[PDB]
Amino acid sequence: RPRFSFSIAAREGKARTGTIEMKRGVIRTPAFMPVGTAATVKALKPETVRATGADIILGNTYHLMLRPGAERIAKLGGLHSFMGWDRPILTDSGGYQVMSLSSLTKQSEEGVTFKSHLDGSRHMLSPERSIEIQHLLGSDIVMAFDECTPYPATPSRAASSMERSMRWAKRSRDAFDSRKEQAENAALFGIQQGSVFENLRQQSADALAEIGFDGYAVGGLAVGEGQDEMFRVLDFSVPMLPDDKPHYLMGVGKPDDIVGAVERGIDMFDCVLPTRSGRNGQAFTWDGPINIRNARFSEDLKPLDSECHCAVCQKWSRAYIHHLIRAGEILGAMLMTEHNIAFYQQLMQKIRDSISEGRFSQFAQDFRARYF
Amino acid sequence: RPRFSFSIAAREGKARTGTIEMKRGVIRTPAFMPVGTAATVKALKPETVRATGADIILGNTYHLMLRPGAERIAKLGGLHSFMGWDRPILTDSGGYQVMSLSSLTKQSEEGVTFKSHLDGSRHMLSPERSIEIQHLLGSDIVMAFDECTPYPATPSRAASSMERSMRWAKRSRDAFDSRKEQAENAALFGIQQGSVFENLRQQSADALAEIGFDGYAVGGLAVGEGQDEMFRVLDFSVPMLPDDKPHYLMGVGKPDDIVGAVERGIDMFDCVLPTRSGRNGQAFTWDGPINIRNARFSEDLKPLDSECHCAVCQKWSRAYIHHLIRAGEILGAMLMTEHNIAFYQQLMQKIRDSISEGRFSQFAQDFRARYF
Ligand SMILES: Nc1ccc2c(=O)[nH][nH]c(=O)c2c1
Ligand SMILES: Nc1ccc2c(=O)[nH][nH]c(=O)c2c1
Ligand SMILES: [Zn+2]
Ligand SMILES: [Zn+2]
Repeated sequence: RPRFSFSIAAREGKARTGTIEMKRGVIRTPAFMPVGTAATVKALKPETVRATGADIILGNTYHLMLRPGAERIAKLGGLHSFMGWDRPILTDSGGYQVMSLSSLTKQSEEGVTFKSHLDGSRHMLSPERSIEIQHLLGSDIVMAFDECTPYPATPSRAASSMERSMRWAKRSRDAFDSRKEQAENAALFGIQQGSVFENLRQQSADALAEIGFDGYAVGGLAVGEGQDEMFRVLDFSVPMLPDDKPHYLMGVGKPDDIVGAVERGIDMFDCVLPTRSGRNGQAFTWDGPINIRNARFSEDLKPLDSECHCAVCQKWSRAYIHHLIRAGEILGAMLMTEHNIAFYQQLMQKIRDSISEGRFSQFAQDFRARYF
Repeated sequence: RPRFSFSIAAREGKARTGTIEMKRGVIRTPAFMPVGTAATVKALKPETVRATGADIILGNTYHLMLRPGAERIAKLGGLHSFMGWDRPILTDSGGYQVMSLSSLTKQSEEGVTFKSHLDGSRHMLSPERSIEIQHLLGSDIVMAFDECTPYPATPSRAASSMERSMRWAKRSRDAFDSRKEQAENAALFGIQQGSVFENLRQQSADALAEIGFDGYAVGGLAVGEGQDEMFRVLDFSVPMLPDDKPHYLMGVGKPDDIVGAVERGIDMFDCVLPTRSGRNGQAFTWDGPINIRNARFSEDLKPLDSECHCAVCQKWSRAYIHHLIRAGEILGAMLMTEHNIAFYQQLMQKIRDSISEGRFSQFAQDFRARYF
């Protein structure tokens, strides 16, 4: 296969369905990427992740650079070899989780200095260091290092962050290109910023296209603005990005958010919702989510979802999973996560098929009627 | 298959190898039974438990009678259906864990009254109630309700406990026999008591054989007496039990304890050591156990054990599992437990084959030389 090749097979409105071909595999779009936090997709062996339908997973860079170390993972053979996932891996830049999880962060034009929320150590994450870490991890899809703008953001602050992000995108591009092995085997995605402001989003899209990337992510969303606002921004933001390249909406994963985002031109998604199960007990169904811990499920012999074809819904009842979760058992987390990620992959499949068959709009309508 | 049929295929000294045929399946002996605590073998799907080589698992009654309830499990279709394990299940009586884990236990000739260490509720576990609960769970091998004697024990206290246990064994037998469905589909094992005293052990064995059971467990051991003492007691205790019925050593599982116990006539074992992994990081190897959390394993690419054929040792390195455990990841627990239970099943296989081939004594010798 080629280093990178995105081809759109079908369209309906702003929605697209196709494939991204990479050396390690084919990614069917619209795609949902399960999240591997500390070199692991929570409570699932990689074979189980693949069994659910996933073509690619997202690897958190922040956690990896701290815990085992990027250099260590490289010495061990890379992330794929390390965790046992031989298919594509998109890695974030680590900056977003640095601002959210690290201590005493100091920002500058060079990058971000911070203290680990673990051992209290120090790091200087810059566009160059971020690209290098993703290379050491052996990432297939590398994210440019940017600065996510907090919500709400004033026009001047959103402008300053976006402009810095564009300068960092140029540095990320150059860093990526100077490393021959990485430039020839991996892909680089740029990230659009600009908060909820159209003119800033336009300036960002233009700067990104001018630099040129293999894919374009819509950043700065799913940070507290709400669905109506998120959709409004995507309405004018997605059309600004190059049409022939993948559109990635970072950190967006509620089933309805995904459907609405695909209707607006998004090709890629990632979220912790599926994997962050095992505790609160939320299980997705076509009739909306349910909390398995609720007493009404104690003697419910039916599967998590009546039509889901995952191994969990074939073998275990709501009553059993209810028991496991309330007992704090590891298997409860394993079962809930497998079903949840399976449900998401089934949702992406239904989206891909409906687009290919010119009935996506009808699918979105029917999906919402039932889900809500 | 029959309700119960134990046949010895080969012998070497006191050691025996054979099979126990039951309606739900065949159990190869000597056998190791993984422990399912709250209707689950810690961090493993039942198919994974079977994949390791297990023919039967042990189900804790104490936890089940409290958490989901025996009556509830019966309404849901039984434990097998509930947890997804369709093979034999040996259930303990619940008494041992009542004394170890419950609050304000009050003992009497009728049974034991206690408070749940969960909701602070109350129960009156008696021989009759214990047998009934195991029936409601749909147990294949039912353990008679007894009174484990604390170590150390004075002759008079050991005598009083053993005598009460024998009276309770008679009540367990009668209770089992009066329930037609249970008497026709399940088996009943009696438990020998008597602490470290030979005369008491002899009195216990005689009372048990007089009542008549499908199997005989050696109780009152692995309670703080040490290996030398345990072996000394087994030396004279096992020969007292009927030779043509299985000999079950309860709560014994260290690899060397198992080998020594088989040399003394034991056919069945169970222990939490394999399943209780995922935290401290102990992994069994043919070169003795290792603690994967140790820094020396951070960059060790070799599998947990060089010859173990489990899926974990085929796919992941010590370095990866080291990382997972230290990161507190669920997958670390899943991987460690699968390997550990797989290692135990491989040990039982080596024991079964060496006995069948008349070279068990040599195997025990070679096993210890390397393990220690
Ligand atoms: N919701 C998210 C999630 C992740 C990211 C990111 O990694 N970079 N930049 C972003 O804007 C962003 C937004
Ligand atoms: N080590 C163990 C473990 C369990 C038991 C038991 O369940 N009954 N009786 C016993 O003596 C006993 C000893
Ligand atoms: Zn399912
Ligand atoms: Zn192994």
